[PDB]
Amino acid sequence: NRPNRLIVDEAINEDNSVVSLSQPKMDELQLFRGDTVLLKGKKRREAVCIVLSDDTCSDEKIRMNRVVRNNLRVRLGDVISIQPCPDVKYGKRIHVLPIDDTVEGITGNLFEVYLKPYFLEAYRPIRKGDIFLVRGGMRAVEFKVVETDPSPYCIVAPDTVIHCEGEPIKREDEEESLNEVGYDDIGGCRKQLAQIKEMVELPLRHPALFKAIGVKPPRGILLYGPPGTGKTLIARAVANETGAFAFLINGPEIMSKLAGESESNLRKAFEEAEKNAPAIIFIDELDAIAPKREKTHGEVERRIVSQLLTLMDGLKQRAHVIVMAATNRPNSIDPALRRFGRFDREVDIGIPDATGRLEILQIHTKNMKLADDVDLEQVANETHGHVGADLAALCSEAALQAIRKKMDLIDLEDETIDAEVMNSLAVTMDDFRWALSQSNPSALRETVVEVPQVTWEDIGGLEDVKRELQELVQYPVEHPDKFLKFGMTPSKGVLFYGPPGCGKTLLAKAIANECQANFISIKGPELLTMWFGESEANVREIFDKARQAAPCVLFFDELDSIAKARGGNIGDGGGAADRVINQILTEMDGMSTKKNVFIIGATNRPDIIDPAILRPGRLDQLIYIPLPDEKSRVAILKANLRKSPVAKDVDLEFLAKMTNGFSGADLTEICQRACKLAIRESIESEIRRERERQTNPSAMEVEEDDPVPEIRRDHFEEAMRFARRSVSDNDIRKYEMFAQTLQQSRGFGSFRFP
Amino acid sequence: NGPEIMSKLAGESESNLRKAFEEAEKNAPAIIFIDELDAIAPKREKTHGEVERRIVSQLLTLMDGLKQRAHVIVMAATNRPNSIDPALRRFGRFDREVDIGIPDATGRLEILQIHTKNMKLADDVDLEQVANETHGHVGADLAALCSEAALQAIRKKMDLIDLEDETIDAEVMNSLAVTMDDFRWALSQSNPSALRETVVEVPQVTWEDIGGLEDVKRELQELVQYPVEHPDKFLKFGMTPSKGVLFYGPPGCGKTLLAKAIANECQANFISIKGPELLTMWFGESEANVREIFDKARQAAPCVLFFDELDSIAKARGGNIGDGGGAADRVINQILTEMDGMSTKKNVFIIGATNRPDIIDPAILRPGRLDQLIYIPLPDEKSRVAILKANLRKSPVAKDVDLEFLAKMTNGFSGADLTEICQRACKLAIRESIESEIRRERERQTNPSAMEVEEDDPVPEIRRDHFEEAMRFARRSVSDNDIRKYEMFAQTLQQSRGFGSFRFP
Amino acid sequence: FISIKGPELLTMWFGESEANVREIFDKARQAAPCVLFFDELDSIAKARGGNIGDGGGAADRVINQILTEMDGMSTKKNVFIIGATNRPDIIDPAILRPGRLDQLIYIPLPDEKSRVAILKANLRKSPVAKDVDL
Amino acid sequence: NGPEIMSKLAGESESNLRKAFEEAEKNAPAIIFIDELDAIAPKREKTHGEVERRIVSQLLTLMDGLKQRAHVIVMAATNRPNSIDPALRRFGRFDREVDIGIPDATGRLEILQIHTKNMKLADDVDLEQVANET
Repeated sequence: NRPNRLIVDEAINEDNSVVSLSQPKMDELQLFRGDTVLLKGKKRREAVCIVLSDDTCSDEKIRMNRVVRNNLRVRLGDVISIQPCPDVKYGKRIHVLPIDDTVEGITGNLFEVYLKPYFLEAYRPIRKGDIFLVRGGMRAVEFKVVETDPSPYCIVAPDTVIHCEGEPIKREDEEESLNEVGYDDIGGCRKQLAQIKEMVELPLRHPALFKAIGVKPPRGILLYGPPGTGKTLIARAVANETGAFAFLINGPEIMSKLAGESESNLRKAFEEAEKNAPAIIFIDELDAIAPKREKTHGEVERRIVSQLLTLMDGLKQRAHVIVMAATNRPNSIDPALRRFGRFDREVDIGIPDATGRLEILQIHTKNMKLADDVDLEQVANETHGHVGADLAALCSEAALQAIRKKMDLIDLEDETIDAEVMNSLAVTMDDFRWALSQSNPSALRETVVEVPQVTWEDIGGLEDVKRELQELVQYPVEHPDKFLKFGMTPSKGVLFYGPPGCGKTLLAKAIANECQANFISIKGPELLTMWFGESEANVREIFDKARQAAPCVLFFDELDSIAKARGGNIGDGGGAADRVINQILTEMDGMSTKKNVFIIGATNRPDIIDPAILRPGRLDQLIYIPLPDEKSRVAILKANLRKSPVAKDVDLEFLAKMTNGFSGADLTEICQRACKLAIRESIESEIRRERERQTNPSAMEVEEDDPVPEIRRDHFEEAMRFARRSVSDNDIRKYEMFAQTLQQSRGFGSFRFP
Repeated sequence: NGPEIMSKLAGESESNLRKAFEEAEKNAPAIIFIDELDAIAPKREKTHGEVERRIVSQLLTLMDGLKQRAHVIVMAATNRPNSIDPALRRFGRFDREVDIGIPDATGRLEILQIHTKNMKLADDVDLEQVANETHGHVGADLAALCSEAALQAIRKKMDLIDLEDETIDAEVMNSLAVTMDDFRWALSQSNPSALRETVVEVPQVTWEDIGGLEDVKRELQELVQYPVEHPDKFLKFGMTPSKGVLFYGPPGCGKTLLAKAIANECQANFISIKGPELLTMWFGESEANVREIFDKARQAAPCVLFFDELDSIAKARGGNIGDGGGAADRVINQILTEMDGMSTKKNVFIIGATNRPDIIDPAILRPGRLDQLIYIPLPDEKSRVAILKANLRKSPVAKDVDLEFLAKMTNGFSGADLTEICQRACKLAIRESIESEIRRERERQTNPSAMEVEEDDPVPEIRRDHFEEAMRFARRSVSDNDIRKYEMFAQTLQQSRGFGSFRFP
Repeated sequence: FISIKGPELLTMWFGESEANVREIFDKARQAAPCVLFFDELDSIAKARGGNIGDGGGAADRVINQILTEMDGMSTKKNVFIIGATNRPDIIDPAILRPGRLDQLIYIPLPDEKSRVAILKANLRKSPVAKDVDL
Repeated sequence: NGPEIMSKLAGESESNLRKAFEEAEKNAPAIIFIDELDAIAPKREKTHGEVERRIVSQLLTLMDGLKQRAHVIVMAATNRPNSIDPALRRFGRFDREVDIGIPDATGRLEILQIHTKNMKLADDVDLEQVANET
């Protein structure tokens, strides 16, 4: 709300040299003409030059040369703050050096070329780091600042010598700085960027308060996640968005030198980060410098580990230094670094979801000349198991395909037509469809943690189940004051039981959606793989994973599978207990309802389940999920068929009226068979037409009466011919009697108080 | 500092040690502290190399040579004692030990008071509710939690003024405070460090949380209280004091409560070992952890060491039919070995608890071992009244409701059942309160009433019709064939004591 | 086409080496489109009795890894899996579920034309007479 | 050549690597070929010593630093991918793979034609029967 906080707008003149004003401001201000001016924007990036040729357009705005969109700033919506400061001294000469272009063709002097006539009445009032493309020719060619006789921004006088020693420099060498990567090159990690910014911006940006407050800052931050998820760029981004100076370290480089070079290098990094402050250090591949003490064979290894422990313990100086570092798992580094005063904060970066993949694709494809029929959102949904680097690869392959696909033969004839032909090249959806099949992703076995889309209307009945689940999961995330004011303790899990294919995973996903909560799934083969392998210590990792990501629904499907692998209930003589469910017990007894983790289990044989887990302070509730009734079948059929081209004559009300005792899985089967038939007929018609035409000596024929555009009723009728049930009525009777037993256990008449 | 000693060349390290011991001899009487001694001297095995074993030997030498009447004491810090070379744990070397351990709620309250004395709190902060809501936290975790609460309070509102660089920041900080909602947000955003550590403390459970079982109380008192307070009697009559007992009976009748209560009356520590811990030693062939449990109890005596679900390994392998193997197993055999190797001078009392007394190895019910058996039955009237009150003494209840009659119509109910009743009634009350709140504030949003302040708070209590709707779902978990089984496992052993009257001449 | 035979599965069973399934599936990934054929899929179920056998139910460490691997690949990469058995009654029913094999085709004993064509295919490398009529 | 890099003293080896990468930067656009890379860099476990892990780290460094728009490609040869340190199989390092595999009968016929073109064969040699018998 400061007086001179005004918006930035377009430019009217070509070069960066003349600045504008807004005269309604200078009454309270002291804006005069001269040499320099203090102008304030983002990241302390500035371009100080002459000012005051304005009043062409309306007030409460600051007009700024075109190049100042990435000079001094990033985009529009910023604000320019205004304070002159004239009367600067005179040094002999300053800032003369181009970078990319005029290296082409003739060399000359690179100041005597075309930049000759600019200084007239404007004898070089400018600042460092200034970049504006200018020429006496096309008026668009780079120019950079290198030399500093005095470093502050100075003034020029004639009869001087300059320094253009160095042949210009290009794009890659200064690319990270030129990119000035900010929080726009980073996709798929919005939450965790929020967390990091919250951690750091106060200690790094407002440090004098952080002094006057007394609270202690972070010492060590550890970033987790698989390879290819943008962790270095994060560090650069935070450093540049905070003004802070960054020092970057690389593990295998520290370990590629002699035992004395390595430790010197560490010490010097920590030193340089103490001198320049407030700083940031980044360590990549820390599992290289410091793995599990066991694996360490040698004496230089353990010794540089000890050096790093020492150097971490000695950062207590009120010196505004933060050390960030990157690994894959936390069980991959020596555990002595994970200690109060050392790396005590952690962030999991994880695999993206479809919105994140869409962000990454938008970020990459902004210099590609796409084509009109590309729905990158269909792609982002067709990229399961991909991390960001995998999508960079996929874009690359699509584009290079589009190139070699047609213009190979012209590409061969060496000439300059290549240039215009590239200026006429595009990328199609068939390119992405070919690349996407030619890909081998990297995180198909990683654990997926996300919010699901499944909603209550993909289900149609089971209304009291819905209400129950809501009382159990929704009310304590939203209304905990009630649970205090009545002093009640909230349940932490439940067990679903009933027959197969009646929709137990859908309900868990739906109640996770309503609370916008993460969902994790553990399946039967995972439990049997821990049994067969005597590896039941992986349960603890599952529960820790859910801890980080709370609030979460942690779902255990096929919980009765180890009991079936060893007979059923007769089986051995061993009773019900086993090593994997015993660890699940141990872990549920060791977590609090303060952290909001809800556990659902699911079974189809409730009679062979260890009864210890159905005890108080454990699952302790039982809900029956039956075979669907009419409305449920109608809604299930619609949910199945809401992506195929269907007719209108067909009525699913009657299909539901004649499908009683059918599991949803069956109805799904019906739909798949009907579409199977439609496909077969369409393909046959296409074959046999185009042939019958090839035979015909009709030199001309364009009449495509597209045979099959839909799915008609006789498809469905032929399908129902193969209709099948998978759930008998002796089974229904078994579940009904496992419900009524436990409903008679609740045998009490009416109880009226006196 | 260990890692500093190990971050130098093989000759710098030993010089450094020698010079410390020297400087502490010159200035006297002194004290040396060694932090992270597992770094300089771990288990001889792990040591791979020749500078390692060599600085270990240097430290052994330097300890043996402190005999000078020179007033030097060496203190040092580890996590476990099995983490250092055992040759340092020797007469003349490190021969005294202290366990510092995890705090309890009074300690956490002390730590919170100590930290928060320069924070500008706010009036509605009961740090004692916090200290009770911080299970598994050590002191550094509470420093962290305070920090997070305060920095939250800061960024919560004054971020936008914090941004406009000027000196108003200073006065605004001079006007900043911390609320209980800050601690409530931080406390949920915490991941504590000692949730798997063994808890050793005195419990609050007292005899009135229980209502009946008076002869059980008297018995337990004769067994635990009298020798802690009246050992002169036990000498003057030359009698030997029992060292343990076994509780048996049905589930949910209160066997852990009595053990906690008799630990309270003697103001003695309590330790609990549960069924999944024993099954984890079985499955894992790791039964050498029993010795650590018993040592733990040794340090902390006088103590009640409680073994729950002692019959669990016998059930995992069938019941009594099961295999052809008899009753013995590797984990209970180590418990035997350890009970036979401790004295009644150190005051450690062992209680076990089971619900299937028929499948328990009979070796452990022999003299010089548990050797007593007490029955814990289903509760009678007064017991149910007291159990209901103990359950409901934290919720806002009505006065019209009478729990006398609830107890009069609940016969054959385990305390666990009655607990279920109470939880369901509060469940219903909560549901109605939330619905009313929703639907009012909506019906008002619809109404074009630009002004309305009348909050007739709908549900402030727990009334009888809640309880009645709950009792509709009342359920028992203990049949009468089971009651008959326990009754016949009591009368058998009461007939074994079959003797008429025996009058001396 | 790739073929995996019965002694290979029994060699992973006897040897507790069932982590070689993943290499098979990766091999098929590189070479797609491919038919990956599993012959004698019921062999571990016969080595341990038939259906009476032990008290253990139908599950085993090698077919469980085959399940894990089929649930982790996409139809975008065009890998089709065929199995073959002669005792369909002792096969773990988890693998005949949706998103898995889930179709069953009967292959019977050959009829007339089938035998004629089979005889000719057998004899199309030997010097035969003309008088003989197949 | 791997075994040659490992047949020298710890300082000759790393100099040699650096000089190869240098010479391939000077002359460009170039190609480097590394044969028997399982010799320079096997599974981190098998590595016993300190010159071993150190030349592995040197090669990782030298791969990460090829970003110069310098038109250098590094090709290398192994038997299996589980035979090299997995840190080389990473974005920016060796990220593309090709399986060369065993030939089929058309390929064997090609190889035989390629070899036998300076042999003075005889009229009754059907190398295609051979290619099917190999």
